[PDB]
Amino acid sequence: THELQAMKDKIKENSEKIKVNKTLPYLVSNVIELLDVDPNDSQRKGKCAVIKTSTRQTYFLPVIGLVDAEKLKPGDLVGVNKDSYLILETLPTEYDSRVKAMEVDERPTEQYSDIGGLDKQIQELVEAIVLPMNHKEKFENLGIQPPKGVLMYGPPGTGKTLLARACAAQTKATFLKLAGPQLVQMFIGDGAKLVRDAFALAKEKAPSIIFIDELDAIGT
Amino acid sequence: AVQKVVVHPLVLLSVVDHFNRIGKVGNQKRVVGVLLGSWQKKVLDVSNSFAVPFDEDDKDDSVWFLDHDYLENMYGMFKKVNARERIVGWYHTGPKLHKNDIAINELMKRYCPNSVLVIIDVKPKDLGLPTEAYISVEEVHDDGTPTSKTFEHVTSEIGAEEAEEVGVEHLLRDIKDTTVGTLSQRITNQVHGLKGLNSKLLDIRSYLEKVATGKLPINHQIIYQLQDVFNLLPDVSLQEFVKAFYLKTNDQMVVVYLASLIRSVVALHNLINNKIANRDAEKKEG
Amino acid sequence: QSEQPLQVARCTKIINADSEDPKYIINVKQFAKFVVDLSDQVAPTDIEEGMRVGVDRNKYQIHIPLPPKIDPTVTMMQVEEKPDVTY
Amino acid sequence: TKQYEKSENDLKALQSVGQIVGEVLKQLTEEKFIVKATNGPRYVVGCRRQLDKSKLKPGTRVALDMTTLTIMRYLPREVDPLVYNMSHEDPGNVSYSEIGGLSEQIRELREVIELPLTNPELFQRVGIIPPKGCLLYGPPGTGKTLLARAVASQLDCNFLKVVSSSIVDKYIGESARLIREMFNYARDHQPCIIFMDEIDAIGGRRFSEGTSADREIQRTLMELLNQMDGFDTLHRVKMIMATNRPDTLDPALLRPGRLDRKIHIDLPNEQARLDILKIHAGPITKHGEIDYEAIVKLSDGFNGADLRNVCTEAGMFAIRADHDFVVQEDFMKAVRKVADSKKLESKLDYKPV
Ligand SMILES: Nc1ncnc2c1ncn2[C@@H]1O[C@H](COP(=O)(O)OP(=O)(O)OP(=O)(O)O)[C@@H](O)[C@H]1O
Ligand SMILES: Nc1ncnc2c1ncn2[C@@H]1O[C@H](COP(=O)(O)OP(=O)(O)OP(=O)(O)O)[C@@H](O)[C@H]1O
Repeated sequence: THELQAMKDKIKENSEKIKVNKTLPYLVSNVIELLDVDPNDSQRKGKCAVIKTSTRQTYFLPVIGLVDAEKLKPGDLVGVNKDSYLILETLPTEYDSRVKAMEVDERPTEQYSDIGGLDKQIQELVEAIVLPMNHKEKFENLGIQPPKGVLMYGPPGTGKTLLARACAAQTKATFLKLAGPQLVQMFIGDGAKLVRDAFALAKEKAPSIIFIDELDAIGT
Repeated sequence: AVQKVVVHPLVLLSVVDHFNRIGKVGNQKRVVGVLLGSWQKKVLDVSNSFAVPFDEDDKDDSVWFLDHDYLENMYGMFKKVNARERIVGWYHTGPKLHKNDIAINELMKRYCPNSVLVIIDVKPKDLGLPTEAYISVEEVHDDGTPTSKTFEHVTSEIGAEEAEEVGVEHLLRDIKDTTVGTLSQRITNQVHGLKGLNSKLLDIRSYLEKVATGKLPINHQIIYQLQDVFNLLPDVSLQEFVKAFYLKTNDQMVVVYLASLIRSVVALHNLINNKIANRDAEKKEG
Repeated sequence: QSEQPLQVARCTKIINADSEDPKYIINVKQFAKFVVDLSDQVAPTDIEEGMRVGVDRNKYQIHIPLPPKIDPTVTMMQVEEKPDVTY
Repeated sequence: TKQYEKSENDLKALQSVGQIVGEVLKQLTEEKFIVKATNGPRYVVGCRRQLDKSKLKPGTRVALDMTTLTIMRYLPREVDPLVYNMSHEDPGNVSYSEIGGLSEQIRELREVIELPLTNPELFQRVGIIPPKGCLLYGPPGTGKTLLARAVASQLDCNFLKVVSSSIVDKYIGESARLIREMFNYARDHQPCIIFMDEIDAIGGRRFSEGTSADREIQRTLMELLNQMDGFDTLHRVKMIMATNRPDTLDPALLRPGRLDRKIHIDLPNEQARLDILKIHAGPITKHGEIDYEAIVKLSDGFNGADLRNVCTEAGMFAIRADHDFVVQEDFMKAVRKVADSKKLESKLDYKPV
């Protein structure tokens, strides 16, 4: 019954042999999970998943080893060491650089109290953003659906951008700065892939908020 | 299970170089070691191995010991460098097997389900493709003996590998290769009668010895059975070729015809072109 | 003698995200993305998302950060220096 | 207990380096095969003894050794993005027929899309071929996407969703083979359905000849047509495209074949307003004694979500009144105001035919 502690020493000693193989997860390899058996021609059975490499080459390696097939659907970002082509751990999260996080904004120096005479039309604004957070419990009872998009337009200066961001200061909402024309680059397929990343974070993250400007021009 | 084995000259040398190891210190018995096999399929292959100190007493004819501290940790050595290489059995240089060899295999069956023993030869003599291989099974017997453990012969064949012919095939340097198509096939024919009909006389004299002494082997029955398969044609007096007579020369029909047709035009290529180029240089020079 | 160090800095590579402190995913102009840790000579807090840093082509580890990410050409007509035309 | 050492022995198998994939072309002899790696170099190499006759193939993807470059075992394919196209789901059946209009358009893609799987014998016996394509434009009302979208997953769990963001790719975009790859794995699903949405971007018109970006748009169109022009599953697969206005199709896509059916949306009628109403009730509930005709009549020519917004906007006025329900007098207020504000933004509803 005490043999469990005896083998516990050799698995940690051999886990140290994994440590030198875990430094470092040298490169990124796109993962594709596959299950196939090859009759020979005695019998050799096993699970083997075809792997990619971002170098544009594609390779073939058995299923990892270490982290099992429980995670995940075919991925990327995982670390693998030089030409040995073994993946030690499945590493998140997604990509890339400014595409992942467009802008990091803590909170504005101003608050919604900075607008005079607009108290009539700020209530419509403040509602749609605030109501899905605190009042969500009342919506499941009455079957209420919170608004999503809001069109805020007026001849400049209307103080629209100051009023928008200022409402995220008191509500603790994390702000993300984004502009419409910022999605256009020389390389085609950039701003288009951004929403695939942006709205994926909208599913991952809780509002918070996202604000954009010049929707009319980009919607031409 | 194990049908045939593939013995490389590299692993066989690992038995031969150990013959220099304990040959200088002596004394009795032979060279014995544990065999590392490479099994990709029913056909067995051997790449490397490790020789272990071993001795077998005479008196005391049943006494044998492997060193298993040498077998355990050195396995983790070759396993660390080569993951595919594992122990499929053991070996020794023979030349023959004493009855004690039954106990060497049964002890190491904990390592491998069936351990194949390889009898090798350090000094090449006779009669042909050297060494030997045995497999451990139990056929009992027809006479009713208690269950009989007797090693059955496994056909052994040499095989090659990439990168291993660098130094091996270099040192000879004296061989003529081959030449296929002229001498290669005909030297075999002179030997096919020699090596074919010498075992014919060696066995037919031992088969006559059966009635005299050494019975059993009865055998039985394998001796006459395949001998009668040899009897599809005997061939005895005279050749019974009455049906194969016209067919005899009829197989030589086109072989002689082409040999007559090729040598005619090959001459026309050799004779003409030689005369042309010869007189062009010869007479135009002087 | 000084050419042997920093010789492996090829090439300039942009990082992507961070799951944990030691390991970051990085992408290089070779089109090949590289997850790697950073050498003990550079603190982990100095690595920010979108930062081009040096590399050791053998070990792929982060070597030294390079401030400029940009830009091909377009600077020479943009940059203006020296005075003229006083008040 | 000992399962950990089994994983340790699996790490010994992890020490083996991965081989390199390649595409075979043809064979000069049995001893000389011509293979081409995905990187583009071609190699005439020998082969090992463990392979079988299934390795030869007429140009099937194989893996090459890291030294002799011999083929060990052929892997069929690999795809990262496929799973993100596997997860598209839409209801109905009923929820498709609950959209309230147009009535005959629900009767269109019902027998056009869903029917071929359950009863393929009806079309082949009479001899009439089902349509291989369709086009749904807008927005005279709503329902351009939903009409094809609900019947998309109603055929079976089979669907493949295509977003216009994947066609543009990058500089020297390699998605030409990804449009082939995405449709290759679309044929992994049978019977297949193909969507195209917002083609007014990737449908670039060659009328006025612009930058080469308009050319690579046509090349991506070539990757669409090629596999759908087969030589492969054609009448079984149903392709769908959508656009804001069908002036971007060019004389090629404006023609039937590629884009076959063109269908627009109309407005509902009276006493049918009570029908589309019942399916818009859903989660939002109101006072017991009410008549919904005042609600929906004040908003005419509205999106199904716009009327759904009017129900929520009237319901979000309840929290200001600290009541669960509201009288229909305050309803019509919030209904009429917001509705008249949407009509001023209704400009540019005119679409070319
Ligand atoms: N109606 C208003 N209420 C409050 N502040 C205003 C108003 N109109 C103008 N301002 C002030 O004028 C300044 C200029 O802001 P401006 O309205 O030009 O931003 P904006 O035009 O909304 O920005 P964007 O064009 O990106 O939307 C702001 O600092 C703001 O405080
Ligand atoms: N008849 C309807 N019944 C229920 N919900 C509807 C109806 N029409 C539209 N909706 C809602 O509106 C949303 C958008 O639907 P749909 O795709 O038909 O319009 P759209 O294509 O976005 O508008 P446009 O044609 O202007 O692009 C859907 O989420 C759906 O829930």
